This record gives sequence, C-alpha cells and structure tokens, in this order.
Amino acid sequence: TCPFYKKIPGTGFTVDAFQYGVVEGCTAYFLTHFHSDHYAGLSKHFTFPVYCSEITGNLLKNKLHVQEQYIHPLPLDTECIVNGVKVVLLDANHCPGAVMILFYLPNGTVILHTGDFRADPSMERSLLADQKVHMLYLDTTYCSPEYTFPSQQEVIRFAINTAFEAVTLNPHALVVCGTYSIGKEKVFLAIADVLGSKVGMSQEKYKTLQCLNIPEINSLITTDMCSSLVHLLPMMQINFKGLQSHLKKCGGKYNQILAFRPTGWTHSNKFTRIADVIPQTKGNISIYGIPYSEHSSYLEMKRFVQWLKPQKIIPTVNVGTWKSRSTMEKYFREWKLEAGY
Ligand code: NI
Repeated sequence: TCPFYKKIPGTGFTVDAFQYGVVEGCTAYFLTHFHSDHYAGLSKHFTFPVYCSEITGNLLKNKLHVQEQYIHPLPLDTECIVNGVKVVLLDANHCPGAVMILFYLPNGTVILHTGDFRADPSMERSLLADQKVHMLYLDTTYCSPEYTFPSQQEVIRFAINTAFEAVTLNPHALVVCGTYSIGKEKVFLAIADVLGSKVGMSQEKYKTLQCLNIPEINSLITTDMCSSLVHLLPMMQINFKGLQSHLKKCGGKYNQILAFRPTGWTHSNKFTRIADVIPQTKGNISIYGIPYSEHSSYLEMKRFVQWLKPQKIIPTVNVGTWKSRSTMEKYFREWKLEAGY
C-alpha cells in the first residue's frame, strides 16, 4: 500500500510509487530519477504512463526494457499539460536526469516535489521565482546541523590534485574509482581528463553512461581496459582484497593503486577539513573516502526553504521513526520563526 507522502491530492498522480502494484486512481506515474529505491518495481511488463526526463526515459528503455509506448519524456523549464493539469520539470542538481516537479492544481494550490536534490542559490532564479508554493514535498536526507560537507568543486579540486601528483611521481600507478548507481560521474571524468586518459569500465557500465547525454562522451570513456589508466569498478570491490585481485588482472602493467570511494557524509566530516583527508593504506594500495554529496547540506536546505516560504512541508526521507519526525518538525519551526513566514 502506497504511503500518503507519495500521493498528489486533487490529481490522478503519484511520485516514485512503482512497488505497490496498481495504485487505485492513478492515471500517471511520475519518476523523479533513476535510483533504485525510487524506480523499485518498474520492468518491461509495466503498462501505465510514466512521466520523466529525457535521460530517465533513455535509462527505462535501455536498462529496465520498459516499452516505448509507456515512456513519456518532458523537456525541462517548460509548461506542459498532463491529463488536464499544468506541470513543470526543473533540474534537481542530483544525478543525471533528476528533476523536481511543480504541480499547478485545478483548485489554485501549487505543489513542489523536490525528488532527491542538492539545493542551490541558482534555483532562486528558475521558474520558482514567479509564484507562491503552498506545499513542499522535501528531500530531508541531511536535515540536522551535524551534516556538513564541502562544495562539489572543492572535492573535485582535491581528487584531481591527489591523482595528478601520485601518477606524476609514479607513471606505473593505476587509479580506480568505485560506483554503484548513476551520479557523481564528475569524480572519474575530472581525474581522467587531468591524466590524459579515457575511463575504462565494464560493458554494463558503458551502456548506462551512453544513456546520459553527456557531451562528447565517446571521447571520454571506453570498454578497452588495457588502454586506460583510470578504471571504474563496483563499489563493493573498493577494499584491499578486491583491489589486489584487480591489480593481478592487469598483467604487470601497474605496481601501485590509488582508489577513490565517493561516499555521502561520514562522521570524519565532523573533525576534518577536505584538505587534511588521508587515505587507508596497505602496501602498494591506498583508498581515499571523499565526501562528494548529491544531497543538500543542512545549511543549503535551510536557505532554500527560508527563501521559498512554503505554507506546509511534507518530508520524504527519514520518515520511519518518531524521533526523526519530531527533530525535523522542530527545525521547520525554527526556520519559519527566524525568517517570519
Ligand atoms: Ni537519489
């Protein structure tokens, strides 16, 4: 049974609700992005209309095999009518293809569903500038003040400098980057660009990247592992055992691995600056955990919400405990009293 925070009142619409079977009254199923917790349930046998971005629709067709007749891609930043209701898709600053959805209800209420997002001041000059929002369905993944992390640009500066230094000292070092979903592609693309290399990967990962409309992608990636000195591997293999095993396979081409694990937040964020990050090392293998987030920090979230001034907030993450729900409600009330809405 579909929970309330996935239903859009006054419509036949749901958001990210494919794991509940046929939802009573649903005439259109929106999908915000191609992450498994949100697409859970979609397959080639699905026969209801799915509304999404172009990039998400490429992934549904090629990776999940959803038939073409049920995929409805919409352009961004464009007023569209769906089943008699005006909607707009906005860039969510999350992974490739990720959107927020603005719903203009027949009764005059305006609803914003963020999907998953990383709030940015540039969102204050989108189509959100133009009118009032009554209800906000909010990605509250990091809604607590302990959740701090640097800008994505600082994190990429750290990774590029770390990789370029290591490989210039040792031309026989290999760089490896972990992945388990779409998102965070700038980590491996920026490192391969500074090293003058394509990124090597499995056929399955190549296929996924080929769905993402990245400019000049054919110049940037390859399935020929041997020609490349930046390899992608599944996140589970990013440990001393998995990496040892990988170095064996390269036929004595390399004598050192430097590996990156992009995580979300970890408690080593509470004491250490990005500049001061050190790896875990065993012999000729070193592993860096780097805090590259595609979700809002607490401060970015608070700024967005204080600017938007919604009348009501419905959290979409951390909703399963009374303690989480109570904590989040307290911060919403602080924010509202501080800003005066
Ligand atoms: Ni996500």
